[PDB]
Amino acid sequence: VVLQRRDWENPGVTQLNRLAAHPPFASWRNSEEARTDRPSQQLRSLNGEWRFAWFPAPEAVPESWLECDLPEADTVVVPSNWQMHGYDAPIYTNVTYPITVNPPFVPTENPTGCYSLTFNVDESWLQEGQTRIIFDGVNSAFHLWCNGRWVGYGQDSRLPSEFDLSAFLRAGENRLAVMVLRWSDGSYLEDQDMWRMSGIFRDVSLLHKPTTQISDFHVATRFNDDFSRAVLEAEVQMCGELRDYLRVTVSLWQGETQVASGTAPFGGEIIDERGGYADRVTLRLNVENPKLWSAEIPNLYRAVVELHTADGTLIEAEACDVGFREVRIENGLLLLNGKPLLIRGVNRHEHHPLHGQVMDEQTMVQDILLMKQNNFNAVRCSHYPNHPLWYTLCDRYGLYVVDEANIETHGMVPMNRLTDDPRWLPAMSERVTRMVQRDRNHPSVIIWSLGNESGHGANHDALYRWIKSVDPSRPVQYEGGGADTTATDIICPMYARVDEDQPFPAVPKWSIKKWLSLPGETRPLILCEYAHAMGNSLGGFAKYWQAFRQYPRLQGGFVWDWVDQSLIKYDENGNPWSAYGGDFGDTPNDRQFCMNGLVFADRTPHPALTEAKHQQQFFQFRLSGQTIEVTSEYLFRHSDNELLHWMVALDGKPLASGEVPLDVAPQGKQLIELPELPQPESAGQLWLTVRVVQPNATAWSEAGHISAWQQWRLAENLSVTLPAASHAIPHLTTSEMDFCIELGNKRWQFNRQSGFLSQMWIGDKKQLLTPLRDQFTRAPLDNDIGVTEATRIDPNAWVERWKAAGHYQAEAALLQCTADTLADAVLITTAHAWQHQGKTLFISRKTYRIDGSGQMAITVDVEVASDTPHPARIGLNCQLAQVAERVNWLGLGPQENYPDRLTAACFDRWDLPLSDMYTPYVFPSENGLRCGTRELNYGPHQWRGDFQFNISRYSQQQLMETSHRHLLHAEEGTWLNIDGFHMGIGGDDSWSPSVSAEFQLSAGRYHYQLVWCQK
Amino acid sequence: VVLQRRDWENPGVTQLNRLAAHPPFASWRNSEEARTDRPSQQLRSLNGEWRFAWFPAPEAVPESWLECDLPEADTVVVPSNWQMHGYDAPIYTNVTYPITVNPPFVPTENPTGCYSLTFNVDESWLQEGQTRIIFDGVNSAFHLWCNGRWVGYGQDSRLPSEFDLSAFLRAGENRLAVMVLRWSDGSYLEDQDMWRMSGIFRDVSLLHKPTTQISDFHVATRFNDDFSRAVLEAEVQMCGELRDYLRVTVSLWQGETQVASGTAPFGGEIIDERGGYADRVTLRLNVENPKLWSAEIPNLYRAVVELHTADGTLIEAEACDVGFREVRIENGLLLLNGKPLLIRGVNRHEHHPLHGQVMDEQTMVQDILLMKQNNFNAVRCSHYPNHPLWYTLCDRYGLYVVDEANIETHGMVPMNRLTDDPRWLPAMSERVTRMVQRDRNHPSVIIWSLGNESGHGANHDALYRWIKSVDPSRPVQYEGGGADTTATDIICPMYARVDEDQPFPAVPKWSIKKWLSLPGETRPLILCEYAHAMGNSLGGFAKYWQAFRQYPRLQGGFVWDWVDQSLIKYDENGNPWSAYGGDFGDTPNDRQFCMNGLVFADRTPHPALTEAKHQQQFFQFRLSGQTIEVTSEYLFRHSDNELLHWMVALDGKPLASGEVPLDVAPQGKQLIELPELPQPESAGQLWLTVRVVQPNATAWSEAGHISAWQQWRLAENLSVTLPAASHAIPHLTTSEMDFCIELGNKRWQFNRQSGFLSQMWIGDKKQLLTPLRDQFTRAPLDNDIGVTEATRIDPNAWVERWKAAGHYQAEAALLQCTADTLADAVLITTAHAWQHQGKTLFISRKTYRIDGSGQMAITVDVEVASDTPHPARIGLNCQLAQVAERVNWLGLGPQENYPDRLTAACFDRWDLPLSDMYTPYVFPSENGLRCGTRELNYGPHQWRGDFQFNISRYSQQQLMETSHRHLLHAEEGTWLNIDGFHMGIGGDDSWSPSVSAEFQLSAGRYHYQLVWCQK
Ligand SMILES: [Mg+2]
Ligand SMILES: [Mg+2]
Ligand SMILES: [Mg+2]
Ligand SMILES: [Mg+2]
Ligand SMILES: [Mg+2]
Ligand SMILES: [Mg+2]
Ligand code: NA
Ligand code: NA
Ligand code: NA
Ligand code: NA
Ligand code: NA
Ligand code: NA
Ligand code: NA
Ligand code: NA
Repeated sequence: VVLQRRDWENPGVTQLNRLAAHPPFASWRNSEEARTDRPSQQLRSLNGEWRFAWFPAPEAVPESWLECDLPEADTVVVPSNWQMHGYDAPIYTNVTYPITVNPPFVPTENPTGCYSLTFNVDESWLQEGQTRIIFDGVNSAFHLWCNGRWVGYGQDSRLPSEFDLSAFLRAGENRLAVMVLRWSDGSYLEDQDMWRMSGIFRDVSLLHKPTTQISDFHVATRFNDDFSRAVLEAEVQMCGELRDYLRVTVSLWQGETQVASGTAPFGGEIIDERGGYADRVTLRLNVENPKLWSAEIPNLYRAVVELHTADGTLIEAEACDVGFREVRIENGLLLLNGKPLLIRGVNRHEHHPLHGQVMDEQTMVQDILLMKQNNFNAVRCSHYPNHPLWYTLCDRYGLYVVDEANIETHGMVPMNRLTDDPRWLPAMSERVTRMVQRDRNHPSVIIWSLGNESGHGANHDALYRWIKSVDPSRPVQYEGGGADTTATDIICPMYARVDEDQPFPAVPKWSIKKWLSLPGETRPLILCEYAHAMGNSLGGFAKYWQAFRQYPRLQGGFVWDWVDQSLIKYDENGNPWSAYGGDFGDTPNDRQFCMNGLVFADRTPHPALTEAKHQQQFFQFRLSGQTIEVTSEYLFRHSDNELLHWMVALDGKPLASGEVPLDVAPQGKQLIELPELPQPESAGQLWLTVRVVQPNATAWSEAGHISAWQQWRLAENLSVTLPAASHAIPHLTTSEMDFCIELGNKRWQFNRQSGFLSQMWIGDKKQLLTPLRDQFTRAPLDNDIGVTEATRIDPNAWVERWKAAGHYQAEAALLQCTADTLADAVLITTAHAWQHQGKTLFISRKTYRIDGSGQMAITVDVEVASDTPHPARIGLNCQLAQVAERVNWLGLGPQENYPDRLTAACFDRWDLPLSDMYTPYVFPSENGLRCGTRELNYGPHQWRGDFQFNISRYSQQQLMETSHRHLLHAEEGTWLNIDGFHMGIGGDDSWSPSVSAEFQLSAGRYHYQLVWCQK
Repeated sequence: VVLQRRDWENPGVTQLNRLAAHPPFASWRNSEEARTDRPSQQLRSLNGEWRFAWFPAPEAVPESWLECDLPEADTVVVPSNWQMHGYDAPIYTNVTYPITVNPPFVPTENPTGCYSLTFNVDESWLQEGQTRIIFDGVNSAFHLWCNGRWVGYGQDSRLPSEFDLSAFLRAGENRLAVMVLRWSDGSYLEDQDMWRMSGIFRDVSLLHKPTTQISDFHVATRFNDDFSRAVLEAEVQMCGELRDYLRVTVSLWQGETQVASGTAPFGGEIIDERGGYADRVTLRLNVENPKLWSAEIPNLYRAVVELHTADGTLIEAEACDVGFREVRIENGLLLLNGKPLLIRGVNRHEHHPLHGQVMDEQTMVQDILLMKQNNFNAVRCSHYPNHPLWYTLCDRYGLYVVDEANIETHGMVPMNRLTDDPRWLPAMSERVTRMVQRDRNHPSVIIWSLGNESGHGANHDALYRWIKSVDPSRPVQYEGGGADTTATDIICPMYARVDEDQPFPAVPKWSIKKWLSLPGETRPLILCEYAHAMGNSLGGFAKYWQAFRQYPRLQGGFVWDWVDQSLIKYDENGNPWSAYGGDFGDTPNDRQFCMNGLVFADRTPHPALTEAKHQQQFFQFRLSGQTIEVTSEYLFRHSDNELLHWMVALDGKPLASGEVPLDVAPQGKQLIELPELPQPESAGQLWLTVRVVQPNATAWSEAGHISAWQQWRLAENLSVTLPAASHAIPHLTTSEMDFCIELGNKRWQFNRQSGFLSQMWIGDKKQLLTPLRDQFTRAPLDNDIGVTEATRIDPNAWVERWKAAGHYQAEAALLQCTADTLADAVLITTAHAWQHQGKTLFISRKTYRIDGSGQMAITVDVEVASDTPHPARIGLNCQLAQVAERVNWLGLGPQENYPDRLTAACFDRWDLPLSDMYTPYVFPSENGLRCGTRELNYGPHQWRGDFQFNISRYSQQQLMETSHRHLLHAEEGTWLNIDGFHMGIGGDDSWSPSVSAEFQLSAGRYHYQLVWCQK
């Protein structure tokens, strides 16, 4: 029957004998345990070692397994993904389905995981009531047997499947057998851009309920106009025998204090001509001056639902955290408790580099802490309902949640092929309705989502309306089919740009500013995905936030995404390394596209996280003369844990500082008058830095946490006083092959055939391993590469334009190399043409001026052919002989910053170990640049000017040629790139060019100057 | 597998291996055949004799039956309901489910019909392409086998279930085996108020399609503002291998004239980021000055869809009738082709008294013709999709159709228990979606309905939105949950009254006039059910029509209902009689509530049909002096088949008549000035009668068809001239027991103990069989009875009020009986009191004046206690000794008419056989009354006055005591009821008092007078 019916190839069968969905239950038999959320004896964990055997297909599974353990089976931790134990490979594919697209059919070779457990059940559980098993997550479909008897079947990898075991269990020893199929008709609705894994990957539990039981309960909170009064409504449903003595009590608690209570017999109001629900009751509780829930202040109450007899005997209790909040859209604005939200959101997948898609409390809390510490207030469950603990943590720590149905059919052609088909409506409906039934009592959930990337079909409209009917308290959003369809309350595009239209046929991505004002359009716009953080990315992040702050109806977005989906693999010595698509023999695959995180898989931040934190700041600053105006972007809280530190420094040297407590009302302003500062004697630029510091620890941060910063240039005194003329004069020695400049112990050698500074000597010590040469290219970033392949070139990608133009292949041709003696200096003049196939790409004209002080002044003037693709950089590079421990610079830092991602960086004197000047992106690229640098110190060297630089033990060539960071090897000496100019990194998306025009090197002619000396 | 899975007790399983729903297909392989709608060689009927065996449960079916005919099986006609063949009892229950309410479970005793067929298949059908079987209707669930091999399973009794037999069939002889279950989880959605039957009750057919095929096609018609231009859009879908040489042509035909044609290869427009549908194409055809479809003028075009190769080789053709019409709601009005409809509708069940629920073309045509002849323009498919031919006939004859999903869960408590439950969303969705997929191309379908009497649940909202999304061309309506929910475009209440509110909790039925203007309400209102035509009913029909005409947003309604659901049974003599609920041993049952029709089951009209025809007239009339103003209520057609006949008569005697051609524009007026009419010499009332006559036959009516009529009183000349005094003088003979009056061969006898005229003689011949006595009661009508039972009294019902007050048991007490001699007459004076348990209900005071002419003038003055329930009638009753062939009267006729149902009746001289003065309602009651009667003649008797009367061979007692018409026996002589006053019959509904105040006998004191003589 089981093998014959092939229920995993039938979208009309999504379950057999599965119990109804409901909010989290524990069946407390003690009301106080329910109130305080203590463990329940009635809810037992089956998270232990199970027996496991892997089979190539369900047809290969022996019947004996239903009754007896297989001798060949292993013992494995559950929950787990069986790919993480090496039974087969995880597959990373983005859009293209991992299986042949032939719905509802799956491959005959269908990896089958056979799980079994021998466990004890006490007779007390079987003498009365109902024992159910709960599988919180099984990927992707499964049949269940208990003591050799078939119980049921379930689909949807991301919601709990529950089965009544009461008639299957015996007192003492029992055996569960779970046959998990990797592929099913459900897989067609599970095409999310993530590792394709399988197994029992969320908690398994047994729950005992009385025969007369709470089967469901819904909590709603409605408010008056100023939120000074609330009514809590709790609808409670029961199963079992109705009796006149049965009662439901709902009590509301603020910590230790009961603030309200209501008791009633069963029997709801008259619904229609046939009467009402005899098995339901609604309790209504008045609450005066409720403490309101928000991400700013996650005030929670506890609702306890008691099923009991009239004479006071408890039957069972259930409970939930209640957050008093109202979500509504009014006049085109998403409002929370009457105030317009600004969503500082991020998309978060459930990913662990060791455990795959198994989530633990520690990792969840780590993520939430890091999110809040980085000024995020919102998370999107991309793209499925999460582990149930996630919502409880968001309730308590305070994050806004978009809860999203496990529906993605991205690889279909067209994308709505299944979602417009009524035969797939039953399957889709269950993914939506069962999510709502599970999660509707969580205050952190403020918006429902119908899924992701599934086009727009009639099934979406139907389910949109279903949600609106059953839960009017939350807007519904859905991006598919152009982001502004009839199935969405919120214009929720993915990767729509700030100012630039992308007018794709049928599904255009308008500029977000333009989108709001399209004829007839009135809805708020919140990007469901934006700022694709793949590798060295988040270029132009500030452009979004400027727009969000300027336009009331631009209410923010969710960054894509939180965490790199890299997996751990081990070399021959047991050393771990980060792996991406293809590293497991998985093919076809989408390589490094699984890594789009603000943090690495181990939760180490990428540099881009600081840019996010800064732009998402909750305090805004203006400077007018002596006054600092601080504006609060908080909606609800006063600044009762905030003090402003200010500091004035002259080229990094502190001259004055102080602190002022912040006392700013939500949306309010505070004016801070700086004391009159002394004018410094020496020349240079004065810089003001302010930082907002939280003196007191919170649930989510340590004492001294910095939440905001800003800088301004103050007075500048230009250096006019001439350097005292040195007595020494350098001498020029000329040969046919070289110009040699000597200043006592110092030598500079210019090769006359190449025209470059080929060597520098400090006595007998060589300073260079490679000549100082112009560089116009960078080891391409993920954004430069996009979706290009060796198999299939994308001619539009920056890297392919640079390659085709011969930028990487261009050879320098010497046009001019001359040497002149001045009164106190030697002047070397050079000109080079970079050419490819007879076409001149760049001309570099340089002067090197070496004077008696031993300083080499380099002037560089570059022409770039207007018809060549704009170059990645305009700079110099060399391999220095020296390897020094520290890098010291006066410029923007401390972290990596690029021209379109430098707002978070502060101008100061920074000092880091060399290793910190390299960013270990899993896929190597140009990295570690610091911009706006006026002075750089490394070993014996000092460079001064106004430049961008990176410094590391890796050449651009090696970074370009190496696909994985763990394969990089430190080269001899140190590679230095000093750029007059560097192209933006972009990141609006990572599959088309996204570097904004103002950050492309299009000026045609470029000038920079450097001074190189020994310090 | 089949027995173990129990798919019929699982709402998650509505089918197995069933093909997608689609519009009617025939797979023509010739384009001209498709165009002319001739039979297709590729569509074969399996409507022949099948083998049938009945079993008590599916478990009792022998395995051998899959392979071999059961010798004990019978050869039966298919389509059929097996109850109609006597294999088990049909069940009539209204609301209460015929099975224990325990979803999704059905009784273990589940009647099972085993159908089988040995049939031949042509070799050519199997050599190429696809052979499918189509079951148009199987009640209620079935498994299918072919040549012993299991094919599939299907639910939903009212839509076709189709299965691919290509892999199952052999050339030559094949055997189908169909196991049909009476009860399934589907039964929970099929609780319509009708006989509960089962079997293969609609067509079975085989369809051959090519491998490369048209799998679906949708036709839409859009118009400019004045409907002078149209675009026909045809979306065509294919299945099979796509080839670049494939083409679709859509040609549109107006009769023999091709109007437009378009050809394209496959490949739709880009839909989303993944492209478009490669397997679809949309053709757009321009149509100048299209002939528009309406019920008034059902103009049709033919659309032919050809799948072919580029070189011109036809693969296959499909086709449909196209009606160019637009249905929209604008400014609160339902518009067809820009004009506001007035729905003259009726609910029609599919019912045949011999064949049960099997429909045939002849009966359908008979129904449509009778509907249109009686001024109906609309039909509601209560409460399920109809036999596919129904829509074709409505397309061609011109009726507006409400197509309704097969969803009714009336007996649930509360009514929305299933429809609000997401577990039942899949089963409900299929009932809606598969209906739309089948019927969306029919122009006659103007409104979609979500089902009937299933409360209002979130599933309704989802499916409402689904329809609105897939088909914006038709409004969606649904009555459940109060008739004005978010799941309806039209306020569509059932049995809402005209002026009287019925403020039921949660689901009030407001006055329809009041409902329209409720705060915020803007929608049109069309009653989905009104004017419950159960038995002697349709009292107050005129009140609805007056309101419909006065209020723009009251756009009519659908009468409940077309045809009595009586069934034919046979008594000992083999004689057929009409049976209702309970007559098959079915229990519980709802007795005569299955009979609510305007026509008897054999399509003979009830008297109420004429009231409907008259009120639904399309011409309105006013009289002013000599001028008749005729107003047309047609929206589209001119009166191009109409003339007006007028007639003026003095008390039934013709004086003048004439004919005038009608030339009225739609919504226009025509003024007709009557010629100078000669003044009548003799006394009496002149009456003007006009009739609209259709001189020419149509598709739906005969030459001479009368479509409308109206009457007015003109001049009246009151009789002032004294009758010449007769020389004869009556003599009074007085005894202790009697007063006797003699006048020649005539005698009148008044019993002095009873106080009534006990006998009259013409010579020696007795005239009376019972004395002439007052009567205050009637044999109760269905409307008087309502839902009352002997086991459960409804004290509110009229009959129970009359019974409780002792009206039926009240005995006449003589207060006074005196005789006096006048100058030329004898005067008998009587007074009676009717009393029950010491309470005086009625007092009757009479004078009988017998003069020399042999005339007896009776004056009656009645007092009715203000605190007794108002009596059903105030009149006289006697059993006449004579039985005469004819009844002749001057008054309202010719048909039965009552005070609240007499607008259709005309004043004239009528002459009918006695049998026509009895209405054979299947449930006997007071019947055959004629109102406004000034003269009545029967045998030697004449009664003059202003009275209502009925006359028949049945006493009120027998009518009241006899449950079925076939059990009535003509009594000796003739029963005459002559009423001064008679209570209305009501009928707004038939479960609560529905007689309007103005038709209740509440005046307290009543006067009437009669003259009894011998003409
Ligand atoms: Mg399935
Ligand atoms: Mg995707
Ligand atoms: Mg800044
Ligand atoms: Mg079923
Ligand atoms: Mg009903
Ligand atoms: Mg009239
Ligand atoms: Na904004
Ligand atoms: Na990705
Ligand atoms: Na503060
Ligand atoms: Na690389
Ligand atoms: Na009207
Ligand atoms: Na009925
Ligand atoms: Na005419
Ligand atoms: Na009767």
